[PDB]
Order: sequence, then structure tokens, then C-alpha cells
Amino acid sequence: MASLSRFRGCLAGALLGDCVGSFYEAHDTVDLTSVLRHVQSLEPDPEALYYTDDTAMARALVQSLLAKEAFDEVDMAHRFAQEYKKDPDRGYGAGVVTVFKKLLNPKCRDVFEPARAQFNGKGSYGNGGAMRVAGISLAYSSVQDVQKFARLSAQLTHASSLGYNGAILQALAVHLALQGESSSEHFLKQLLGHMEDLEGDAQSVLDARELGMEERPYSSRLKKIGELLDQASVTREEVVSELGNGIAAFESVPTAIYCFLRCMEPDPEIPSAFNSLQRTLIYSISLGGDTDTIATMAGAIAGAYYGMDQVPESWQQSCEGYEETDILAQSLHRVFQKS
Ligand SMILES: [Mg+2]
Ligand SMILES: [Mg+2]
Repeated sequence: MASLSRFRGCLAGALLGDCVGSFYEAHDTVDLTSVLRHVQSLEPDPEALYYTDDTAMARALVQSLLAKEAFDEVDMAHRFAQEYKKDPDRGYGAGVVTVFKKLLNPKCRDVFEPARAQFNGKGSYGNGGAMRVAGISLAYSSVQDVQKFARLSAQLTHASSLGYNGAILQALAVHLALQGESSSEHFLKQLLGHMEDLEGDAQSVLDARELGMEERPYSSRLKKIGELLDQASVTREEVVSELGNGIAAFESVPTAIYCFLRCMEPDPEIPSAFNSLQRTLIYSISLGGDTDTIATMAGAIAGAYYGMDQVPESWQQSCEGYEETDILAQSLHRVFQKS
């Protein structure tokens, strides 16, 4: 498959996960039969699904990259704040709304300040930086630039390293998925390598120690994913216990990656009629918790990996602004990849 199919698939997958997952967000239990009924409703017998903050911020991030043909922190921060101002009720986290209001002050010349000051200067460690970051890996092909600009784009709202390292990890997963066919072993090894390096930086250790986390929350979790994948038939309760299904970036980004890797293979509980991308989204939502955001992240990775051949027409055409998303993906390709 060509890279254009992967770019289109990436942003479609992210849109599908947000749209299809939104109904269940914050539900502590999501029966698989309920999710299957939900997706079956997208293929009725012959309203759109609305997107949430995850897509609104992903679109603003991509708009900024297209406009400036590069990461531009001021342009992107203002676009985030203005998008919230225009359409505030999309399901944003309570934490980021405080940053947006501060960014809307003309006297705010340092666009990193509002995020940095949150939580008594510790910053947010939620997954808002990661939920929107896929476009960075479409604009920047080098693994060094992916890390650099995933970090900076995340720091506009999520200044804790526990937040921005989650955004880096997610961006790296999308970056690797763009490379195509891989064993789960190889995929994980490459990600583990990066996180072991990044979690040794001083800020990383300091933030984790301040949080009592016996540290390396991402590296430890990537190791756990390898162990989970080795198990014959792991329960959702174990997956949630070991990895999480939460708003914290370390309780959602590894989980998304697990769902991607796990769902490469068939699941006897999920009808064989569903392809791997559909399976990934169905399973991720069935973990409950922060379902739109875990699914939007798993969907970005799966869409980059499987490309448009696994993006279901029925689901996609059910999603608010799917044509807009697709033309934005094409435009990222033209601006950043075609040359
Ligand atoms: Mg959302
Ligand atoms: Mg969410």
C-alpha cells in the first residue's frame, strides 16, 4: 500500500475511535454485546455520530501544521483556544478548559505558561496531549522530530512529563505503524527502547517520584504488554488492572497500543465479519473507562498500519466530518510527504 492510504487511514481511524467510542465515555463497564449492537447500528437494514474534543483538537493541530508547514507553538495554541471558544461543549476535560481561558488572554505571550502552572507547577498528566498527536507523525517522518514535536505540541496543555511522554509514545506508535508489517515483538521492542531512554531524563524521574509511581510508568507498561500478549486468554479485568483505562496518559496510551497489538489476531468473542481495524475499536471500547480517547488513539495506530483497505465505508460515512478529515489527510500528505 502507498503512504497516502496510510495517512488517510490514520486520521479516519482516529475519527472512528472518537465517534464510535463517545457514547460510552467514562462508563466503568461496557458489555461487549452493547458495543457490538452499537456498531451494528451503523449498518441498518436497507444522526451522524458526532466527534468530541479528541477530534476537535486533532483537527486544530493538523490545521496549524498545514497553515505553517511546520510546528508553530503560538499558532497551534491559539487555534486550540479559539476552537474551544467556538465550540466549547464537545466533551473537553475540565482541566484543559482552564488552559484555554488563559490562552485567550491577549497578555499571555508565553503560550506554554498556563499548562506549566497547572497543579501547582507540576502540570497535567492526562491524555489530552496524546489524543490529538497523530498528525505530528504524518508531518514529521524522522523519529527525532516525532519526539521533539509530539513533546512540544503536548506541552501546550499537558506539562507533566507523565502527560507529554504519553503523547511521545502515541506519536511513536503512529510513526512505527506507518512503516507497515511488523511482529508485535518488533513493534514493542522499538517503543520500549525509546521510552527507556526518555524516562531516564531528569524531569521524567522527578515527576514520577513526586507522584510515588516507583517510576518508569511507560517502560514498565510496555513490558507488561509483552507479557499480556504471551498469555493464552487474558480478561478485560486483567488488562485494566495491569495497564489502565483512564484519563492519565500512562493509563490510556499503553492500553491503546495493547489493543492494536492484541487485535492483529482474531478474537472468538468478536464476529469474524469484522476486520482487524474494526476489531481493534470494538475491543478497545469494551474495556470501558475513557473509551473515546483510548479508541481514538488505537484507531490512529491501526489506521496508519492497515490503511484505507480496512476503513469500513459504513462506519466512516456515519462519522461527523469524515470527508473533511480525509481531505486534511490528503493535504498533509501533499505538504509533507509527497516531496
Ligand atoms: Mg473526547
Ligand atoms: Mg475521552
